[PDB]
Amino acid sequence: TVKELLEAGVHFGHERKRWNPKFARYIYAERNGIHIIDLQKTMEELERTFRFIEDLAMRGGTILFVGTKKQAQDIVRMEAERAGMPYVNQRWLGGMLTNFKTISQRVHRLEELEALFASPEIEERPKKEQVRLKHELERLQKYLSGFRLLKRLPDAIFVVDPTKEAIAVREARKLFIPVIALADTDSDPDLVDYIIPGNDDAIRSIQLILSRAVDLIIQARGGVVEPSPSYALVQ
Amino acid sequence: DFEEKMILIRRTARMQAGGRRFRFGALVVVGDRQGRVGLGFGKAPEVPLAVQKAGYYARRNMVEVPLQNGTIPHEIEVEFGASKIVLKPAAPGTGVIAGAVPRAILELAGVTDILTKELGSRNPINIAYATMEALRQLRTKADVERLRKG
Amino acid sequence: GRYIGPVCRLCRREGVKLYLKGERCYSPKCAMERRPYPPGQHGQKRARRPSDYAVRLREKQKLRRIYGISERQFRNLFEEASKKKGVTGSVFLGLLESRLDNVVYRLGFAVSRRQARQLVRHGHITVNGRRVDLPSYRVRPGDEIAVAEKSRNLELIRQNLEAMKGRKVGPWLSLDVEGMKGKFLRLPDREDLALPVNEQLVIEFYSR
Amino acid sequence: MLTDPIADMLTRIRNATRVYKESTDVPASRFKEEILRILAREGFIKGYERVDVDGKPYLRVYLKYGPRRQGPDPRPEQVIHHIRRISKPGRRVYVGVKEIPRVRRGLGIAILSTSKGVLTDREARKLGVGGELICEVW
RNA sequence: CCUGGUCCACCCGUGACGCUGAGGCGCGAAAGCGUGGGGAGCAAACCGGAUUAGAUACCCGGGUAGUCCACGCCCUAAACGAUGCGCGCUAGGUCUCUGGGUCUCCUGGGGGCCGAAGCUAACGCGUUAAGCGCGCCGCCUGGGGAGUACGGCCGCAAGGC
RNA sequence: UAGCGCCGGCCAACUCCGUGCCAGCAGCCGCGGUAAUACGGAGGGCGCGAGCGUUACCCGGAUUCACUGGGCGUAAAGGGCGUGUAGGCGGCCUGGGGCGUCCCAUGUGAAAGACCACGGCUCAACCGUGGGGGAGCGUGGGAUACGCUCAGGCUAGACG
Ligand SMILES: NC[C@@H]1O[C@H](O[C@H]2[C@@H](O)[C@H](O[C@@H]3[C@@H](O)[C@H](N)C[C@H](N)[C@H]3O[C@H]3O[C@H](CO)[C@@H](O)[C@H](O)[C@H]3N)O[C@@H]2CO)[C@H](N)[C@@H](O)[C@@H]1O
Ligand SMILES: NC[C@@H]1O[C@H](O[C@H]2[C@@H](O)[C@H](O[C@@H]3[C@@H](O)[C@H](N)C[C@H](N)[C@H]3O[C@H]3O[C@H](CO)[C@@H](O)[C@H](O)[C@H]3N)O[C@@H]2CO)[C@H](N)[C@@H](O)[C@@H]1O
Ligand SMILES: [K+]
Ligand SMILES: [K+]
Ligand SMILES: [K+]
Ligand SMILES: [K+]
Ligand SMILES: [K+]
Ligand SMILES: [K+]
Ligand SMILES: [K+]
Ligand SMILES: [K+]
Ligand SMILES: [K+]
Ligand SMILES: [K+]
Ligand SMILES: [K+]
Ligand SMILES: [K+]
Ligand SMILES: [K+]
Ligand SMILES: [Mg+2]
Ligand SMILES: [Mg+2]
Ligand SMILES: [Mg+2]
Ligand SMILES: [Mg+2]
Ligand SMILES: [Mg+2]
Ligand SMILES: [Mg+2]
Ligand SMILES: [Mg+2]
Ligand SMILES: [Mg+2]
Ligand SMILES: [Mg+2]
Ligand SMILES: [Mg+2]
Ligand SMILES: [Mg+2]
Ligand SMILES: [Mg+2]
Ligand SMILES: [Mg+2]
Ligand SMILES: [Mg+2]
Ligand SMILES: [Mg+2]
Ligand SMILES: [Mg+2]
Ligand SMILES: [Mg+2]
Ligand SMILES: [Mg+2]
Ligand SMILES: [Mg+2]
Ligand SMILES: [Mg+2]
Ligand SMILES: [Mg+2]
Ligand SMILES: [Mg+2]
Ligand SMILES: [Mg+2]
Ligand SMILES: [Mg+2]
Ligand SMILES: [Mg+2]
Ligand SMILES: [Mg+2]
Ligand SMILES: [Mg+2]
Ligand SMILES: [Mg+2]
Ligand SMILES: [Mg+2]
Ligand SMILES: [Mg+2]
Ligand SMILES: [Mg+2]
Ligand SMILES: [Mg+2]
Ligand SMILES: [Mg+2]
Ligand SMILES: [Mg+2]
Ligand SMILES: [Mg+2]
Ligand SMILES: [Mg+2]
Ligand SMILES: [Mg+2]
Ligand SMILES: [Mg+2]
Ligand SMILES: [Mg+2]
Ligand SMILES: [Mg+2]
Ligand SMILES: [Mg+2]
Ligand SMILES: [Mg+2]
Ligand SMILES: [Mg+2]
Ligand SMILES: [Mg+2]
Ligand SMILES: [Mg+2]
Ligand SMILES: [Mg+2]
Ligand SMILES: [Mg+2]
Ligand SMILES: [Mg+2]
Ligand SMILES: [Mg+2]
Ligand SMILES: [Mg+2]
Ligand SMILES: [Mg+2]
Ligand SMILES: [Mg+2]
Ligand SMILES: [Mg+2]
Ligand SMILES: [Mg+2]
Ligand SMILES: [Mg+2]
Ligand SMILES: [Mg+2]
Ligand SMILES: [Mg+2]
Ligand SMILES: [Mg+2]
Ligand SMILES: [Mg+2]
Ligand SMILES: [Mg+2]
Ligand SMILES: [Mg+2]
Ligand SMILES: [Mg+2]
Ligand SMILES: [Mg+2]
Ligand SMILES: [Mg+2]
Ligand SMILES: [Mg+2]
Ligand SMILES: [Mg+2]
Ligand SMILES: [Mg+2]
Ligand SMILES: [Mg+2]
Ligand SMILES: [Mg+2]
Ligand SMILES: [Mg+2]
Ligand SMILES: [Mg+2]
Ligand SMILES: [Mg+2]
Ligand SMILES: [Mg+2]
Ligand SMILES: [Mg+2]
Ligand SMILES: [Mg+2]
Ligand SMILES: [Mg+2]
Ligand SMILES: [Mg+2]
Ligand SMILES: [Mg+2]
Ligand SMILES: [Mg+2]
Ligand SMILES: [Mg+2]
Ligand SMILES: [Zn+2]
Repeated sequence: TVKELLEAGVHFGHERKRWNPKFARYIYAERNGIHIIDLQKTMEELERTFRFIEDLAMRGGTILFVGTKKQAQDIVRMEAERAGMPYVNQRWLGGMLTNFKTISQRVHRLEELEALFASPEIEERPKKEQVRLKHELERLQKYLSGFRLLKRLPDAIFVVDPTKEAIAVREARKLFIPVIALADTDSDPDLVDYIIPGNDDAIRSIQLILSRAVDLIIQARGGVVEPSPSYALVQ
Repeated sequence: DFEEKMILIRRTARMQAGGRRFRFGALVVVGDRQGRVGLGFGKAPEVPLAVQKAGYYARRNMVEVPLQNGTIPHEIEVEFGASKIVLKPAAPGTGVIAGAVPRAILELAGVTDILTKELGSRNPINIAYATMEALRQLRTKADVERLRKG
Repeated sequence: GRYIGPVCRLCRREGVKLYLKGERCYSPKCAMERRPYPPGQHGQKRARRPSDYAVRLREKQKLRRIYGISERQFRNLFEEASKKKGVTGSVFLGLLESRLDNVVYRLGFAVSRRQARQLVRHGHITVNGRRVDLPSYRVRPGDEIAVAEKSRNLELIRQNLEAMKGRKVGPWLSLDVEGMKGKFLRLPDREDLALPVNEQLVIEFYSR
Repeated sequence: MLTDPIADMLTRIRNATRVYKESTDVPASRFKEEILRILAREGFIKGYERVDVDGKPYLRVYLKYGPRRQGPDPRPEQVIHHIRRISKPGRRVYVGVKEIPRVRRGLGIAILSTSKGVLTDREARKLGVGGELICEVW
């Protein structure tokens, strides 16, 4: 719960083009053909955002951490593993929210097959099944890994790039689910309920923001877990 | 609790090699006559499934109607596609004066007396949608002054 | 006109028990009791979901056949009530209930409405002491509907009024049985009438 | 040039609000100013003020909207849903005092120009004067 | 050589002198007409050779009007963005022609593309609007009969309105 | 005294027989070529009833000549293009007049009819009495925001 001048790399935005005019309020100026995020407005929105987050956290709500960006993959996979929160890592399957029942059936089949590879019954029936069901588990664990933690619709979602993840965003809107996001200059601010106007590219910004966020979560529910071990993923 | 009436059932057709293939659309309105309505269009291989599904959708999508003594607070024109609906408030005892479609929708919203007209395209689907939209746009003096506080 | 045909058949077509017969519609002979399905060859077959128009038509026909009035008189009354101040439905019902024949029936001088119409046409009824033979005569509040002094010795009126001893009369009517006279106190509210009729459907039927 | 300055202002305001502009400038005139007063009083705009764009006078109309909404399309409710010009150059609409309309059964307004000045429907009806029917806003 | 339109920079001059535009007047592709000239290539008509069941066509060899020039007529068209003119307003991105500037870029005029809001029956349009508005002109009112008949005007005629 | 029309959908009311793209029906969509709820008859039903149907004509629905209240990229519809006459339309500020516009008062707007109430024919139809209206135009008085006009000024349109 500090930040301030400790933000390094965030104020860097996307290029001159590729931007969204609706984002103009959050820009300071254009340096070297690069929109630079407004220094103060970032913290301005940060307060309200993290306040919402703390409230939601201590109330017992769940947050779905979402990004595909491959910059944000290896971060989210742990940062969401910290606390209790579910995440979407590999890709966002259309209907995970709106079709959520049907998608949950796949989770039931997942723990179904994990249960199959538990019992003696792995060897029962020909290798035809043993080669298949193993790959079924393979992909089910590849996609639904962080999604398995959702027993019911989430009370909010967290998004790294809201333009990239804009489907998740869209049906979160559709279900009246509060949308938290880290927005860059290419993104529509209007769709985001609680905005974090920063660089969604560099691993530094993602690490900083999500780590601080989960820190706030566990801080709200108490226990004060140690500093996030995603810091070695700077690579 | 929830009263529901279908508007039009229709049978459509696609064309596959060696034949026509029939599907069924159903327009169902649901409402409590307490001022809450809903409208849905279900589509299924057979009529009952389409009707039931339509009911499901109509209960999904709802509209809160601000009734004043059984009638509407103020007049609205609404254009949905080429269809146009004109709703106008009326004194008690008038009864609902409307075509089949908006009659059903209004009656299930708990409207006693109203005056309407269908203009442009009369196509029942778009008229229904137009009506729902009209109801969705109505405001009360309360809401109005809620907006203009400043 | 005024019909003149099988009545309990209409009990059956309208699907509700109407009393056009006076007594025996109370007795379990009404045939609406023993054959509640509609009249004719196809009466017992499954009915198809009626059109909106069908429902309105049938409701208005119900309301009309209850009072045994021709469609012309009926229409005239409705339009008259429509031009009038006040709610059209209630005023319609009020105007229907103001008919002399209906009042005679209500007061229990007659067991059925048709019998009452005969009683009016044959001069057994007086209004304020003057004889009135028109069943369509509109009664006004304050009017005393009595029986003809010369008709008071008639067997039918004996039977009917002897039955009326102990029976209560509608709130807008008063009845003196001994003198065989009654007073029309006011016009009935919608609340007063027990009619198995949605009037708004009839309003909707002429609304077309 | 502009054929109808007032219709133009109304349109400027419409176009400005549909994109949710913070404010909008319109070329200044006393009449426009008089209209804007009514607008502000009736609560359709946050307010207006005289400014100078280049060396020429303008009116900044600060617009007004509802709260952010839920579901898809968070875009707030317009305070001005409908603003429409009635009397135009080339067809001019004058009403008597009994001919003064009632907008959305009172939920809207209509701006009249009268000899007693620029008034609303309620205002003129109360003052007992008719006039030129400038527009309807609700 | 003669001559029309237009764009930018300066902020100099006049002080609403503006917009549209029924009639009128002028222009108006190709074909076609009149007079005179010209005539290489092409080429309606036409003359042949093929093909075909036939082939008054497609293919091949010829060929006249015409195409070309001058002057005078004709007034048509898928004369098309199938989108009247003028002005104001409403995100941007990108390519390009042409000015100006503190010349990565900014700013102005034109031609393209994708797209905000919005519009549209959809297709699509979207600061080059088919969006939001005002002014003024032209036009529409089911299909065939029929752009015919009649009348009038115009034209040498063909024929046009 | 009880009759007349209808029962494929629009549109309230269905079965048997005869007929076999015939005879015929039909307002529109349509029905009839062997098992017709659509022709013809019968039973039955629906609707009106001293009437019920048909034809013609008028308004309606028809926002289908769109003032209220429509359109013209591809559905009918932008003139082949310009120049410009009459006409229509007109940026910002001040002042005068008060033609348009608005307000008050007053005259007129016959009766019958229309509306409302009470009343006479036993009811009603028919009729009597009373009340309430009212656009338009005339006269007198008043207001001046907008449009008009005259007088002055400005430079954001236009022109140089
Ligand atoms: N021409 C008769 C006049 O009737 C006047 O009275 C008029 C109205 O009061 C009366 O209206 C009648 C009445 O029963 C009551 N007030 C309401 C009722 N709905 C109407 O009944 C009838 O009115 C007319 C024919 O009279 C028709 O429209 C129709 O037959 C019927 N509606 O109808 C009369 C018009 O004919 C006055 N007595 C007087 O001017 C004069 O006698
Ligand atoms: N398609 C007609 C076009 O009309 C234009 O001008 C037209 C429109 O700009 C103008 O606006 C009209 C309005 O007057 C009339 N009262 C109603 C009509 N719906 C409006 O139309 C306008 O608004 C609607 C949305 O409401 C849009 O869908 C439509 O595109 C737009 N033209 O009315 C004009 C008459 O139609 C051009 N002058 C003409 O060249 C062009 O052909
Ligand atoms: K619209
Ligand atoms: K809807
Ligand atoms: K020739
Ligand atoms: K053309
Ligand atoms: K340069
Ligand atoms: K679309
Ligand atoms: K295409
Ligand atoms: K295209
Ligand atoms: K025969
Ligand atoms: K057959
Ligand atoms: K038959
Ligand atoms: K007609
Ligand atoms: K021409
Ligand atoms: Mg509401
Ligand atoms: Mg439309
Ligand atoms: Mg009301
Ligand atoms: Mg139509
Ligand atoms: Mg009435
Ligand atoms: Mg009434
Ligand atoms: Mg009517
Ligand atoms: Mg108007
Ligand atoms: Mg007047
Ligand atoms: Mg009213
Ligand atoms: Mg009130
Ligand atoms: Mg100067
Ligand atoms: Mg000067
Ligand atoms: Mg011009
Ligand atoms: Mg011209
Ligand atoms: Mg030419
Ligand atoms: Mg030529
Ligand atoms: Mg020649
Ligand atoms: Mg020659
Ligand atoms: Mg050759
Ligand atoms: Mg040859
Ligand atoms: Mg051949
Ligand atoms: Mg040969
Ligand atoms: Mg040749
Ligand atoms: Mg020659
Ligand atoms: Mg010409
Ligand atoms: Mg072209
Ligand atoms: Mg072009
Ligand atoms: Mg173009
Ligand atoms: Mg061009
Ligand atoms: Mg052009
Ligand atoms: Mg066309
Ligand atoms: Mg254009
Ligand atoms: Mg033009
Ligand atoms: Mg010009
Ligand atoms: Mg131009
Ligand atoms: Mg450009
Ligand atoms: Mg070009
Ligand atoms: Mg595009
Ligand atoms: Mg869109
Ligand atoms: Mg599309
Ligand atoms: Mg434009
Ligand atoms: Mg034409
Ligand atoms: Mg023409
Ligand atoms: Mg014709
Ligand atoms: Mg033609
Ligand atoms: Mg021709
Ligand atoms: Mg001729
Ligand atoms: Mg000649
Ligand atoms: Mg010839
Ligand atoms: Mg010829
Ligand atoms: Mg039927
Ligand atoms: Mg027949
Ligand atoms: Mg046979
Ligand atoms: Mg048969
Ligand atoms: Mg039959
Ligand atoms: Mg038939
Ligand atoms: Mg029969
Ligand atoms: Mg009679
Ligand atoms: Mg007609
Ligand atoms: Mg009607
Ligand atoms: Mg009309
Ligand atoms: Mg109409
Ligand atoms: Mg017509
Ligand atoms: Mg119009
Ligand atoms: Mg049209
Ligand atoms: Mg075509
Ligand atoms: Mg053109
Ligand atoms: Mg033409
Ligand atoms: Mg002016
Ligand atoms: Mg002038
Ligand atoms: Mg005057
Ligand atoms: Mg009179
Ligand atoms: Mg009387
Ligand atoms: Mg008067
Ligand atoms: Mg005067
Ligand atoms: Mg003055
Ligand atoms: Mg003045
Ligand atoms: Mg001047
Ligand atoms: Mg210049
Ligand atoms: Zn009975």
